[PDB]
Formats: sequence, C-alpha cells, structure tokens
Amino acid sequence: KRRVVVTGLGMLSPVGNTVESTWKALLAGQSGISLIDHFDTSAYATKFAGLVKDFNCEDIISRKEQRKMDAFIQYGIVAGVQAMQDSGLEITEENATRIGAAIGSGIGGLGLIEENHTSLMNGGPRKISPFFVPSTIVNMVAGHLTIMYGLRGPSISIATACTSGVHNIGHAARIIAYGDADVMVAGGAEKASTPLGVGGFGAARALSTRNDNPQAASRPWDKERDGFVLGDGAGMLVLEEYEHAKKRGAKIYAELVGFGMSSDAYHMTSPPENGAGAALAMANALRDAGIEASQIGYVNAHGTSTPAGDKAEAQAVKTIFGEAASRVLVSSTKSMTGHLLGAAGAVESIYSILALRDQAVPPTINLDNPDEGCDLDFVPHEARQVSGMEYTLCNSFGFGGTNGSLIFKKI
Amino acid sequence: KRRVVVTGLGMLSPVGNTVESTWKALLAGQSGISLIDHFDTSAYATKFAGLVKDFNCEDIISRKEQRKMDAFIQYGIVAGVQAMQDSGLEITEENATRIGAAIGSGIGGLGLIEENHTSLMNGGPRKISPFFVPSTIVNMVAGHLTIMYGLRGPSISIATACTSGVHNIGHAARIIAYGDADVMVAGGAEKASTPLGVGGFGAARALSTRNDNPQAASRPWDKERDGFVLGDGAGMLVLEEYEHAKKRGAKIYAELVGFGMSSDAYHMTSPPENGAGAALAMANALRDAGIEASQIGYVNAHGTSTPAGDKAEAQAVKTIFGEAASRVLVSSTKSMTGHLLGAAGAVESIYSILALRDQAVPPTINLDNPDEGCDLDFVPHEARQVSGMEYTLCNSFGFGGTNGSLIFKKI
Amino acid sequence: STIEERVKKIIGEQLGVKQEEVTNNASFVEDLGADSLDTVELVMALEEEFDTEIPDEEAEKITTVQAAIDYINGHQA
Amino acid sequence: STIEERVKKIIGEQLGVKQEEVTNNASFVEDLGADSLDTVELVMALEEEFDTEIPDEEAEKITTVQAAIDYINGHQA
Repeated sequence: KRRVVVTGLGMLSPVGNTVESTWKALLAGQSGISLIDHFDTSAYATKFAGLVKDFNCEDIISRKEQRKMDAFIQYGIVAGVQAMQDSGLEITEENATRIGAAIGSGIGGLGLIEENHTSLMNGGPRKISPFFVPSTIVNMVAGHLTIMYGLRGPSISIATACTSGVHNIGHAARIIAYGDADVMVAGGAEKASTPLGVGGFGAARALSTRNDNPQAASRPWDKERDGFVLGDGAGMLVLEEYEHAKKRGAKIYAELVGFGMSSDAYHMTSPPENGAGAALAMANALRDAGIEASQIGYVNAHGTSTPAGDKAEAQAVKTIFGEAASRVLVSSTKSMTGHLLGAAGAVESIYSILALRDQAVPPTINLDNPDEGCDLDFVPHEARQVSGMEYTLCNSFGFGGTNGSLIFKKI
Repeated sequence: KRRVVVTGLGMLSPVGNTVESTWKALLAGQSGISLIDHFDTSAYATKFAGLVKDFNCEDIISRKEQRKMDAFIQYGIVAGVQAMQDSGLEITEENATRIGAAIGSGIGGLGLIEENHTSLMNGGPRKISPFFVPSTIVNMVAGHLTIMYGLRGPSISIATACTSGVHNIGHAARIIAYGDADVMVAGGAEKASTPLGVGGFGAARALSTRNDNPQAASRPWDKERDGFVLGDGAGMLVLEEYEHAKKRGAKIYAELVGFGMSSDAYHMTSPPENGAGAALAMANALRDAGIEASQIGYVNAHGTSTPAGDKAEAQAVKTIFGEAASRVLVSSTKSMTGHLLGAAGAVESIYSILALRDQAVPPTINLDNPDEGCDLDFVPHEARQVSGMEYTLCNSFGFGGTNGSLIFKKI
Repeated sequence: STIEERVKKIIGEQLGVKQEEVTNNASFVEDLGADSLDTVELVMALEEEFDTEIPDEEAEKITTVQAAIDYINGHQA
Repeated sequence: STIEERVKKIIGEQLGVKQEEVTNNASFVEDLGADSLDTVELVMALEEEFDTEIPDEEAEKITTVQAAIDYINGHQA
C-alpha cells in the first residue's frame, strides 16, 4: 500500500500571510475579522469578513498577469508557491509527468464575474475581457501552478462548496496511492468577500450580522451565535508518496492515513438533527485509516457558528467518539478566521498537521456560554498544550450537502 | 481488482432529449446547431449554438423548484433521472451509503449569475435571490440528485473546464474500485449559451462566427474551420461494481477498463504542436486498462473545430497508435452537437459506449476538405458500420489545460 | 385588480399551490409547504409586485396569507 | 496630454514593459511579449482610453506601436 505524506505547506489567511505566522496568531487566539472597506457596505446586512491583509504578490505575479486573475486565483498561486518552495522539490523532465495538482474552490471568481458582467450591461459583449473565462473558473489555480512549475501529472479541481478543501486533498492522496502520481499539490482558495458574495450569502440569511462587534461575531457553539462569517485565503499542501519523500530527504510534517466522504441527502432548509452524514464521513475516515476514534486526540471541527449546524456536528462527534467524546479535544479555528468556504478544509488540514508537530491545539474563541448539550471540550478561549497525540481529524461538513474527513498521523 | 461497469444512461443533447434519440440522430449525421433566439444577438459576433430543443422537465421538477435552478442544473437532474431509471436500481436504507455521485460542469450557472447580478446592480443586495448561490454552483446537480434518491455515498463534483465530464466519470470509477462505493451516478451538465457565455468565449476569439451557415460552422479537421461551437446538454452514467451489477441482474452496457489524466503545463496562447499532453493521457489510459493501442477500434476525439487544437490532437493520435493510426476510426461528434464544455466528455462517453453495443461509429460531418497532415480516418460525412470492435477510447483534451481519457470494453 | 386577489396569486405561484389552497388562514410553513428561504423569496416577490419595501422586522411577522394581505392593505394610500 | 504619449503609456502598462521599451517600431508580439489575447485586451484598452470604437478588421492591422499611434491620430478631428 502506497503511503502518502505531507512535505510542504503554504497558506494565506485572515490572521497571517504565511503558514507560521497564521499558526502563531491562531494559537494566540487572534481574530482576523474586520469591517469591509473595499466596497460600500451601507445597504448590506453584513459589513465585515475575514480579509487577507496587506497582500503583496508582485514578486510572484506580475501586474500584467494579475489583471488576468481573480483574487482567489492570486491567493491560490501564492499559497501554492509557498508550498512548492517549502517542499524543496526539484521538478525535472524525468519526474514532471509524476507530479500533479488537486486544487479547488467553492465559488471561484465572483469579483471578476461582477466586473465583466457590469462591463457587459454598460457596453455590450465587446466590453467583456478576453480573459473573463480563464480569470474566473475554479480550476485556474491548478492551471497556473502546473504551468509555472511544468507539472504534467494528473490535475483535477473539485468544487464541492464548503468541503472542497478536504475533497481535493483526499483525492490527491487517492491519486498518489493509486499510482497515477508520486507528488500532488492540493488545497483550495477562496475570495467571496465581494458584493455578490456578501449579498448572496446574506440573501440566504446565513451570515452573522453583528456589525457592531465583528471579532465576536464568529462564536461556534455559543448560545448567542447567529450565522457564519466569511473569510478569504488559501491553503496548499504538497502530498508525496512516502518512499519518494524519504529518498530525496524531504521534510515530512505528517502522514495522511484516512479519507472519508458522505452525502446528507437532505436540503439544508431541513433539520440536521443527529449529523448522520457527518458521522458517516468520520466513520469512513476511521475505517480507511484502520484506527479507532479513541486514538484521535484533536478534531478540527467544521464549526461555522450556525445555530442548527453546530449542534448537529456536536451530535456527530458524540456518535463517533462515544465514551471517549468527553476526552477528545475539538475546536473551530473559524472562530478566528471565519469560514473560508472551499479553502476552509485546506487551511484546516494545515492546522491539524501543525497541531501534531507542536503538540498544541488552537482554541475556539468567543465561546462564552456553550449551548445546553454542547458539553464536549471545545478548547474555549485559550490554546491547549497536549502530549502523546498521534492522530488528528479534520472535518468539513455540508449539513445539507456533502461531507469529508481526513485523518493525519504524526511522523 | 474491483471491476466497474456501466448500467444506466441518461442524456440531453442538441440533437435529442433521450439517449436513443440522440444516438439515432448522430448516426444519421444530424446537426443540432441553430440560431439563438432567447436573447438579442445583434451585438454578438457569434449568433448560434447547440441548444436543447423543447425541453420539458415539469413532470420531474416542479415550477417552484425550477426557479431555484439554473438551466444546467435542470439538464443534469433530468439526465440523471433518466440514468437512474435506466439502471433499474432500487435504493434502500441498507445500500444508500454505498451509492454516490460524481457530477460536474465547466462554467455552472451563468444564466442566474447574470440575473442576480443584474438585480444587484439595479436594486442593491436586497434584490439578490436567497437561492442565488445554490441555484448556480456546479456541485448542485449532484446535490439535488442525491436528495431526490436518498444517496448517502461519496459525492464529488470535478470542475476542470472541457475535461470535467471524463474526470467525473473516471473518478467515480476510482471511488468504486477503491471500495468507497458500489454505485455512482457520474457525468456533467452545461448551459453556457447565455450573454456571458457567448460573449465571454467570443471575447477570447474562440468561437466560430459562421452565422450565415450555423450547421456548417463546426467542422473539425476541415481546412475552413474557425473555432468551436457552443452546445448545451447533459450526460449521466450509472457506474456499478461488476459483481454488484450481476447479482441484481442489471443491464450492462460496457466495462470501464481505463482512465488516464495529464496536464499540458503551457498556456493555450502557446503552440500545442505535438499534443504531448493528450498523448500522455491516452498512454496512461492504455496502461491502466492493460491494453495496446492497436486494440482500440474507435476514438471519440475531442475535435473542437479549432485550427491549432485539431491538428495537435491528430499528432497525439499518431503518436499513440503508430502503425495502427491509419486503421483506427476517429470522429468528433462535436461536428453535430457543438462543444458541450464540461458535459462534453460525459455525452461522448455515452457515444463511445453505444458504439460498442451497435458496432457503428458516428461521423465527423462537415469534413469537406481535410487539412494537409489530417490523413487519419475521421469517418467523414457518414456513419461507419464495424465488426469485432471490443474497445473504444473517449478523449477530452485541454490544449492548454488538463487532459482525460477513458477506455470502455464490450460486455 | 384586487390586492387580496393579487397577493393570493403571488403566494400561489411562489409556493406552487393551487389557488383553492391559498386560504386567508393558511400559514406558509405549516400549510403551504414553504421552507425558510421560500418565505424570504415570497416576501421579495410581494415587494416586487407592489413596489414597496418591507423591513426585516415586519417581514418576519408575515407568516400567513392574512398577514400578507393586511400588510399590503395598510401601506398604499 | 499627447496622444503618442498616451498610447505608449497604455501599451506599456498593458504589456508590462517599461516606457523605454515602447518604441515606435516595436511590435506587440515579436518585441513586447504579447500573446494574441494580450493584443485583444490592448486594443480594448485603447478603445476605452480614447472613447472610440475600433472595428475588427482595423484592429487586426494594429500590430505595432506606430500603427496604434497612427490609428488614434487619424480618428479624432
């Protein structure tokens, strides 16, 4: 059985523009949520989001090429470049066909869809940019990265809304394990903090409207929660077959030992109740890794700060972990970054990997008063030092959609 | 090794609203391209496309639910329902967790993105529909089908532009072969014939502009070709583990024996030349199936009717098939349907499957004068009866993107 | 062409129910099968048909056919 | 503020080249590294800056800096 390890990390998040700076901010409980100021939010019920601060890609992407890329493509490229550099991999003509990418997004390029459609409405089809389509579709992060590094291996882009990150990483590992590749760059990127994004999720009544206190808005499992908070960024991992990684002396952060999927088969307008879909994804991940739930030390929850979804996820954890549910650590880093949608599962896989390296678990901030029946250890307020932790579980749950779970193992 | 067979087919295309009617029209060389009339094309350089005619989903999708779905979602659902009914599968509580979906799209819901953005520009964020996001994102075909049939298995949605169809089918088979599912509904859906679609691909100078003769516009490998022709529709297959299919007495159209992928690692603004990426995808598919190219009787080409891409694909076939290149049959059904983008690989997999059942190959119509060096058998004008054909190859090539190839085997 | 008739027509097409079922006492959720996003979409359709703006706090009180009738009633002249 | 200067400025920012490189005899494809879609985007930028419409058949003849200058020259007064 071909084993799959993680050899490179790259990240942009609302709390940092690198992996280590993001990780340090999260362990310190720092919120990345702030008031939007790049468009007029006067008519919007939600006026804040988790934004990438002081983003500077000029050394990686020329201004000419930036104009052909929606913001989410720029984030994904920069995070991917970070990951490739962190991996220290040398791409040659000999190995180029064995290296690919699995990089997705939930919404893609809303910003440039707006811009080109505005151009169309004001001036007709001759004002649409020739780069409109390649500047906006979700597979273009992989497209640009494969060209920049000369990658010729299998390349896919999974767009499964809020579980895109885990699905892309999980299927990058499947491709490697199957033998179609030896290395894969996998993750996701998102930039939905646009007039159509904020208005669209706000039209669905899904966003928190706590404009007076944006850093307290994202509060998973807290009684005062009122919807999720949008976040922008990107996470990328370099996955590698284990023997390939050891032969070249790669740094090895963790092993990816389990990947499970499921569907809810119910609309989200219907009650989530027990989280049976989330439990099935976790159960499949455990079976795939060949471990019991009691061996998981930390769960990076979905935890979006939505009333019904947070409670159903707590029931799913209770179902899987049983007697060990009181002991396992669970936390939602979305309390600090907001919901990165298709990139959420990607940056959260990174958090689950670094938790194994540093034996420390990031907190769920803003958890001032847990709901009745939200009696698990959610690591409120402050990060938790741990010891002997060998497995972590990273979850992305659709609660009215698809589900994905990844299990990482130390060394 | 878990073998994967095809047990159900569903399709909407410019030449028919069912599998059998589409297949009969294609074998007869019928063009589905016509002038657009659902929006004013006066300012558009391209005024025609392959449209789904007389589409009626009222018996499957209520008018209430249609309003929450872009056209491509409606097509995908109807094709998926056709496939599920054709498979005769009975979904129970016992097997629901073993049945999933892999359904994608290249562009998704451009129509309703336009409508909601127009509402935003004219009335502000309070005019955006609450269903805006779920009515437009690419994974919603799978979302609705999994809910309609109670499917709880693994569900993904691959959005890789023009190769989405083959990637979704190929990875549905991987999921089954890996053991994560016993049945998967897989395919793609597309409806890009909208002001943003026609204008966007027209802005990139990629579309034919032969408005005076739309049925002669799509002419792969013909000297007078001038770009591809947009098409709408959806194709769905029900994939099943072989022993599962035989135990329940399913009808078995074909076996999926090979799936290969690759990336070009060059921008499409750069010369395709030899089609090395397309050749690598075919070579990987052959290795995956464990067969030689000389055993392939028919290749359903990509063949988009673009000057450089058609020639590079012809070189890729020459590379893979070598001495047997003169004997193998190649044809592009896009000469009749236009380019269904993310659904292209899905409907073309169906054509490759039915070619094995009926031992007949659809033609490349409009191939009046082949290019110098486009000396393969492209089955011009008229369908070709064959005998003893046991394997077909279905290709989707990005020529500046990703590549995918599927190999189907008779019985 | 009658606001009561006009409101019932909008409710009927929004919720996909025959006019016979759109009674004055029907609630959208319990009687006419609406979900919470259907209710949002229905209020928006009422806003579009009668060229009025219904604030969020008032929209939440429009839960039955009669409430929608009474609201459009006392917001014209 | 000078159309020659204005045209060179647009070409320079569109193609990502310093003003020193935007010579009158430079061709967009062979000299300034443009691809065929870059050229389309460049002509559109020229249309937007000078509030003019350049037909397709004329746009195809604008292949060098001088051609762009000469076109915007003889389409004002």
